[PDB]
Amino acid sequence: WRDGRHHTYKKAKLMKQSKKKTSFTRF
Amino acid sequence: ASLPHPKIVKKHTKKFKRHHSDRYHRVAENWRKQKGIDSVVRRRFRGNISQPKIGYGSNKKTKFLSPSGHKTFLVANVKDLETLTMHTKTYAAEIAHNISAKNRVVILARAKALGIKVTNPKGRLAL
Amino acid sequence: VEPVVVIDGKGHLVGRLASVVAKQLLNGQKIVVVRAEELNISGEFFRNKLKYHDFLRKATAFNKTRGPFHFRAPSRIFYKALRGMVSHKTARGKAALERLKVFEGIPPPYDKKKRVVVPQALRVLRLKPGRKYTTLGKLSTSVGWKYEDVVAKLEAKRKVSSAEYYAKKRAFTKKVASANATAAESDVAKQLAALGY
Amino acid sequence: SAQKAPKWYPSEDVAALKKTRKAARPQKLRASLVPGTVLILLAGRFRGKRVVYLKHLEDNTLLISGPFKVNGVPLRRVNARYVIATSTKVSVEGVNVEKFNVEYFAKEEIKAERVEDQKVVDKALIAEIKKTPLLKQYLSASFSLKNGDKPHMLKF
Amino acid sequence: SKNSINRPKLTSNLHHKVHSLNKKRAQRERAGLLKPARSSVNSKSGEIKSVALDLYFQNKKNSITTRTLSKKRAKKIERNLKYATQRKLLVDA
Amino acid sequence: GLRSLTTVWAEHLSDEVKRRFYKNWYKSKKKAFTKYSAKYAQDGAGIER
Amino acid sequence: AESHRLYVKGKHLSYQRSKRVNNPNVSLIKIEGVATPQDAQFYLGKRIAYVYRASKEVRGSKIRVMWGKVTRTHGNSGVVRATFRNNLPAKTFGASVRIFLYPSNI
RNA sequence: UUGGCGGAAAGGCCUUGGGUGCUUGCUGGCGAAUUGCAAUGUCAUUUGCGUGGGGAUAAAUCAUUUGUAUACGACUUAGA
RNA sequence: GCCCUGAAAAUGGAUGGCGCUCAAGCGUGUUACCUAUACUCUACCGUCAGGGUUAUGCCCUGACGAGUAGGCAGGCGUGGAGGUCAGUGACGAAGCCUAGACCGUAAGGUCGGGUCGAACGGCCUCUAGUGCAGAUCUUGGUGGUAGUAGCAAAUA
RNA sequence: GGAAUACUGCCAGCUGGGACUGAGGACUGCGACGUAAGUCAAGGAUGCUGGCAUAAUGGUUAUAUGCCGCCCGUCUUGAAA
RNA sequence: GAAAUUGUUGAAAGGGAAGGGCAUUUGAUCAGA
Repeated sequence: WRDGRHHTYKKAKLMKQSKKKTSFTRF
Repeated sequence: ASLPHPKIVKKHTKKFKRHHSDRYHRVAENWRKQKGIDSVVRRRFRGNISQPKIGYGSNKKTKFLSPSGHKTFLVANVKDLETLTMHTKTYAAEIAHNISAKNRVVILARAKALGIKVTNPKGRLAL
Repeated sequence: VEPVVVIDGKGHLVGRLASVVAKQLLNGQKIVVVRAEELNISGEFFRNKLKYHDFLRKATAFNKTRGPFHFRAPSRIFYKALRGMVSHKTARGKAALERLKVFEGIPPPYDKKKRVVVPQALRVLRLKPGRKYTTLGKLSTSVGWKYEDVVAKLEAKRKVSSAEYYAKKRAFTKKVASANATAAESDVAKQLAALGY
Repeated sequence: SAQKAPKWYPSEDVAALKKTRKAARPQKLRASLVPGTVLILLAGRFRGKRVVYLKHLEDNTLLISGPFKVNGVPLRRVNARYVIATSTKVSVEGVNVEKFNVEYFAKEEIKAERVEDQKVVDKALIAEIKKTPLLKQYLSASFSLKNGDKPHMLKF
Repeated sequence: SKNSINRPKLTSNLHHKVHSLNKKRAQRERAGLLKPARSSVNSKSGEIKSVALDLYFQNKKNSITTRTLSKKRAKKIERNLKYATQRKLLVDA
Repeated sequence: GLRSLTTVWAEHLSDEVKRRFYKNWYKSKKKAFTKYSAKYAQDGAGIER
Repeated sequence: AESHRLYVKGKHLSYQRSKRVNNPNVSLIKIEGVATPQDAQFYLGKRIAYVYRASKEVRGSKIRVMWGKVTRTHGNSGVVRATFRNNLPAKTFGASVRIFLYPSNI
């Protein structure tokens, strides 16, 4: 990771994507 | 309470509404036959409202029966109530809309004394 | 028999794959197609390029911005072939197409996963030999797809990584099979053999 | 008067029923069900648990014991149509199922009569279960359908 | 859905709507705006439903409504209740 | 297409580019690249990575 | 242990339908691993359940159920006809369904 | 906890060590019961309020102004 | 026998579309399968016919049900009149509102709640200025267009 | 020379699974099984059991989903036009 | 003191019409026994 805030921001983006089901690659 | 009867089935629970009664306010929901010769509803096209016909008629053994199994009889007084002294398992009293609360209590008391079912108690009697 | 099915488009026929996939999505199976650039069509290149030009000259005249949108990529060609099967103008068809994902090449996370085929859509099985066929990357690059040189450069790396993986797995499997062969001849293995394992 | 009167009135005499020619005749159970047969339960508190078959009762039901000791299933009434019958079998000799009838199970904590009967039957049941290898563990285990199991192809 | 074909659109919108509506229903329940079950003591099933008498007994037990009472009707209710309790007392005795 | 995967900025920057980043410069505290300059600390592990 | 399944998984495909007409009273089910009517004859008569979730809790559960029966086969590929006490809502085309093993004839 | 790899949408893969439990590889001992002959019979993030973790202290818009802009919106500049 | 050509223009375009090439095309044969207000069985409604029975009714049996112009029959409803319910009613008449209830195939009828404050219904009959979506219908009322067109001649 | 099998057809042969329906309401009749007694699948379903006893079933209502559905009347051989 | 028409409040739907018929889910509401 880039270790400062990218970690939290990206995991939060991915989990928002996976709860709203708005992800291009993941279902 | 009432008599045993065949299980009630109706063949049409939905109301028969006039065509375009939803489209216009001037056209009311009371049924009126479409006399037009260019009428798809008269010609019975697929995807149109159903029309009333005698095939939808109810069974004679279950006609005029409410779910309690009684035929309704309108009552305005104890004299009209005492017409149904015998017929407690076939008929049920319904107090008329124009009756007052001081007489409704009398009618209900006599109905309790005679063992008659009243269909519309608690009318003007919430106090 | 799975939650999601990954399909390698290599060696397949566009319309037959589209049919089976569509009838699967409308049944509720989630499917992910990869390697659309290696997909195949029956007939010679010339014929299908002519067909795509016939499709490409079609456009709303008074405003081109609102007409048939001619997508050049193989994934989009396959998506068109598929969408023409599905009643995509319904909520049911929309929900069906939202169970699908099409990709040029094998990107993550599907590179680390298993892929399958559809034998009633493969070229080598369905077609008679001595019959010209067409490939979709060539067709799309002819009609204006400007990315075939990156996908090859990336697949050439993916294949090397996968070869390393396979070379490791294959030695592990040799070890396992040898240990099993040594364990064999035991009475437990004889009972298992009797019972069919 | 609001509603005048009807001239006709139906009599309130309700008429008896015609003599119905539908007599109760005893049940014909399928061939697979024979006492001492191991059974799989498909529903209830004990869905998926393997038990044994003991007796057929007057109300079409089946009497079954786990045994309680191994799997935790007591003496119980079970319907035959919610059950799968395995080809596995135990020899029933000496167990006193004569006591148990339909009135035994009428309900109107647990009864000492019940625990007494259950112990005295499942000693004789365990005594014969010990002859076959692994049957204790088989009955202790539960049944489940795995991925790739097709009951129309599966021999039970 | 053509610019992003590998992104779900309608399933996400419907997930949003169902959660949308479920939360609103739960809050309308917490605020006591929906009517209780049939057998609860505060329920009114089989009785007559009239906002006039409801307001009457509420203001006897004594944030914006369309429900008023019409002092005319209030006097009528007091009259008829005096008649009712007169009859009850005549049963009394 | 082409994707940007990282952008690296310098240690010190001018009020001009800070004004470019800002839209009401005369009210702000001008806190634009403070934490980045702090990320330019002893060895610049992040910068070099 | 890891599995407690005592049903078979199936899919609700469609209603009984012609080209331009459908009968919502009858539904079509595709059973996993069943390829022929000779195999579906086993599953005839079996009980069917569609299980869904609501937000409300009505009788101590957010989980609601629609029961039905298998009635007969449909075609040559192992699809069956089914009838429920209440017909399915057509938002379930492509939804999973539980086919229980009772009432058993084994 | 060690170390390495991975940028196509990497968000995952492998590895070192020591703890911590379990182990159906094998043999034993207790408990299950009444969900009453079936009822799917419920088992897989935090936003919100107890929680006290409990410290740190940004911008845009309107109004004003500019005219590289402009029908009005917008745009482009400036102002503690 | 199949295949190519065997002439046909001009918005972009259609074996219905996708698309199909030992076919998802042509010819032929063998099975299985889908499916209509059609056929079979059952129930219910109505009509018609045939029988039975101290009651334009009750019971048994069976066959049938398309429909414009049009014909016949049975019924629902409105204003007023004779009779009757020793009818209803200021503890609330008629009227109006009603996501509430019920009965009839339907016309329509009945009930509950709210508003209102003075007359109104069932039944046996009579009578007619008796039932509306239309008529570039009559009178009255109201909208979208629309805070829109525009309120720019005669020097300020 | 001796059989078998296929094909076609018959059984008032045996057996099993699944679906829909349960009309009618004392008796009367044809019949069958039985030494009788009586019994019976014979002129239309009875028996056993559990759960709930309420918004659960059901109705009404606002929506959604699958399929269908062109705006009425008049005029004319016939029009969405 | 009706309807057309209008405002506020409350609930719901809405990717270039709406309305209607069959069937059910979901939410709200409701009677009988």
